[PDB]
Amino acid sequence: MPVLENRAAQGDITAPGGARRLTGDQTAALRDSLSDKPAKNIILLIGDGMGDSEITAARNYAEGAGGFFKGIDALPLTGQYTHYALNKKTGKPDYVTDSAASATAWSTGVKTYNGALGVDIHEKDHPTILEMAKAAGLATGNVSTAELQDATPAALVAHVTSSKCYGPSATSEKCPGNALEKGGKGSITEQLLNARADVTLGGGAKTFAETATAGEWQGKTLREQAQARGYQLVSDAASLNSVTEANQQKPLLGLFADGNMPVRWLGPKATYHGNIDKPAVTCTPNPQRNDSVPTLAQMTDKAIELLSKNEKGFFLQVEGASIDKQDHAANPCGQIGETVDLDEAVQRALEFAKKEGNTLVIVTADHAHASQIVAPDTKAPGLTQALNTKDGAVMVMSYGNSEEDSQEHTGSQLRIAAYGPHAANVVGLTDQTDLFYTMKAALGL
Amino acid sequence: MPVLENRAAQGDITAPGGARRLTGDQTAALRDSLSDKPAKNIILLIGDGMGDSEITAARNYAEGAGGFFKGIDALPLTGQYTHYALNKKTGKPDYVTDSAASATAWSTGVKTYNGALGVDIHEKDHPTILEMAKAAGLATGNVSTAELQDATPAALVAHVTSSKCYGPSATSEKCPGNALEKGGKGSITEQLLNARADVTLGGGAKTFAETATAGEWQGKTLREQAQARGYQLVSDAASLNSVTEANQQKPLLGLFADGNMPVRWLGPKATYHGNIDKPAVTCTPNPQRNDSVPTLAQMTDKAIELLSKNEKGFFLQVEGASIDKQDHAANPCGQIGETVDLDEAVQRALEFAKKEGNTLVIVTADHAHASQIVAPDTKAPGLTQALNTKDGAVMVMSYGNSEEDSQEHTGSQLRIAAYGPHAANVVGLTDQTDLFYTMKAALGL
Ligand SMILES: [Mg+2]
Ligand SMILES: [Mg+2]
Ligand SMILES: [Zn+2]
Ligand SMILES: [Zn+2]
Ligand SMILES: [Zn+2]
Ligand SMILES: [Zn+2]
Repeated sequence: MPVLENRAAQGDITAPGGARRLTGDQTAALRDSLSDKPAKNIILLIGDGMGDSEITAARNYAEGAGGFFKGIDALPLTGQYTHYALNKKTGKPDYVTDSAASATAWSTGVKTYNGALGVDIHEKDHPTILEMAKAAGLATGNVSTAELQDATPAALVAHVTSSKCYGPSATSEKCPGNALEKGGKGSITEQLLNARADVTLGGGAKTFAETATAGEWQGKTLREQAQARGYQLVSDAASLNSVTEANQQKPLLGLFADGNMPVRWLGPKATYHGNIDKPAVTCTPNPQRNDSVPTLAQMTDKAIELLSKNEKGFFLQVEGASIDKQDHAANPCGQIGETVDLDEAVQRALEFAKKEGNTLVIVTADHAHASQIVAPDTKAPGLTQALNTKDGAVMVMSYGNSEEDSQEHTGSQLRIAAYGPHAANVVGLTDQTDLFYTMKAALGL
Repeated sequence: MPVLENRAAQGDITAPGGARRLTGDQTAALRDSLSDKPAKNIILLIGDGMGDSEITAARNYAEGAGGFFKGIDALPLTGQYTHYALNKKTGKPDYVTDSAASATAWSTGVKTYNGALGVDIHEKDHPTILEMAKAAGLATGNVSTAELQDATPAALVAHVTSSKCYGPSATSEKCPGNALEKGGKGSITEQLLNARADVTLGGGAKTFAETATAGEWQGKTLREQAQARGYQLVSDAASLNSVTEANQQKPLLGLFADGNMPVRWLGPKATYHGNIDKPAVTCTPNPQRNDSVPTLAQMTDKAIELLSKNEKGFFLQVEGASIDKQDHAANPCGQIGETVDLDEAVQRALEFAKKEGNTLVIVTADHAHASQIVAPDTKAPGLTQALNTKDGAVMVMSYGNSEEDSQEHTGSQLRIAAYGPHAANVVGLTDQTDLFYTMKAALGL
């Protein structure tokens, strides 16, 4: 089963045929990309807020307009999917999802209301793909550059009526029906610990310093609970690297930041008339990010390594979470940098999948976002920035959909791409909830 | 070769699985969708400015979030393609194309600068796919809801250094190298009459009132010239319908409006804080549109009827031009109405292609645009509007990339979809110029 090896511009983009990404007919290559044998493993990679615009902008800057993402762009089977949520009262569509309702959709196969994690509009719990994988004897992995309590990772492990229910205090206040001391299953962090994926890697160390109000581990911080329950805790690159096994006897929990993990690139925030009155920007490495903090690729590496020891197979989710957060912050360098960071993780995933040959790799986003690519001389009403790209030309980005401090999600359908067994099920128009049923059928759960 | 029959939500979108668009595994159907036999015919349908956003907004409004465009969404093979232009001075990428540069890319296989038609950055002419088709004995059709001099239909039949060169007068002023009296090939309209497609249908009667400055038909209107050269002129739906043949002896020229053809739906323009200050809008049919004006689907139908008589095959391009024009105008109803208009035309194309069996249908856009779907309570700096959708819920659209009176194109990659022989060549990441080569190779040109 082939990967797309090189769909860069093949020539002189100014000459006839020089911008072509194809060197010949694709019918045979695509025939060869279609198998309905069982997936042994799945790797799902989510660029949070990574719409087609975010992919294009990132490619334009980092690789040139005619360049090629050896990870993101390399998956042969592509479609567009819909990620609309539901209004909680009416059950009618709500055309722009948040991260919680969208992650709930691919992870349980039920649509839900903005802010819901692993529950439906009736607040009824539904099983997640990770829970099902594990129940079937599969190894399970949950990796993110966000706090692990954030919606995308949390959706695989927690069932709560509001995604703000990070730890015991939040939960008692905002999700009283989920609060442990009220007879509920507990906060997001408490539920994550109960779920006991083999491998869990991200930020969100700070919520683990809260103490439980009830239950078996009442009166201990959640970290202590984790330790008392046999988890291996690591906090940096070197300690992650040292881990040699992860399973149900010795699950791995990696906590790499108090909150979200730091982004890799620095650049200024976009500003009003920024493309006109401020110089073109070149992104630079983020000086506030220590090399000791593992990258998404490094996290993804170790996770594959440890999960792949399972004879029966694994489920792994990997989230480039700060594409979204930097898009909210109108920061093109931040956003682009996190798209590049995700492309690196996709590369590791496909290289693994290629050699093993029974692994379904999926790359998409939870919803679209604000950023747009506009003409260099645009006079726009929102925040803009000129950037010096790999091509040696200026690209302007625009953030035009919020007068408040945060730019907003958008509701456009967006790219979903796949490689490997059952990848066909991503092609054409689908819904985010199909992804659940695709993964479930692929793994035979 | 199957068409996607029904990818609407399959059940109760509030219940598990109810929002699925798929009813089972797609590997078989997709395999059955892959053929490398020759395309006898090609029907290329362009929604001008119809990015994924535009598709989604139109689906949400007209069919509901979980609805299904029986034309647009029914093509089984899907990918995302890049449409960047070139800076004429540098030859480097210009990340946001106009309609002229993009149409030149698929019609010719060469990238070019914004505003160029059938010429490269050096202002050298390159042959178009329609010209090549004609050369090989195939029937040729060129259909648009725009002025026939507008960029998209013009790119098939005209080679000019500026897309503004509608007729003799503009050409002498702005493309003196192309001016007939200066020894050039002529204005866009003169070159369209030389190209002599079998079927040409659109708007743009105005420029035909001009008289030529030189050549055999000096002093005659370009309308008189068309008639002196054996063209059959039609002007409304009944006259179009009564045409029984179109060929090189009697080429068909349909001029249904003085400028662009009138749009199908009316609604108010989006305004600053429009979603907040103005009630939700319901689009209505444009009561100023005479029913004697053929719709795009009616023009498509007649074109297919006439072109399909050629035993060797045909090439037909069909453009839903006013998606772009209404997006520029921040008019959600006009925009969505034109996307619905296009979907009707696509259904005609697919219906023909399914029975005929050797016809490749391609549906895409020239570039992306401004419109975004945003949360109903968004407070945005640009122009917004709340719409009452078919779901019985409010959608808000936003136009946030220009302070001037035209909303701007955007550079995001966007959906391309195909059905029929060689439709594989649209899947994955491609470039707009690959489409040229795909069409060329499919017809053995
Ligand atoms: Mg997230
Ligand atoms: Mg056009
Ligand atoms: Zn998100
Ligand atoms: Zn967000
Ligand atoms: Zn256009
Ligand atoms: Zn335009």
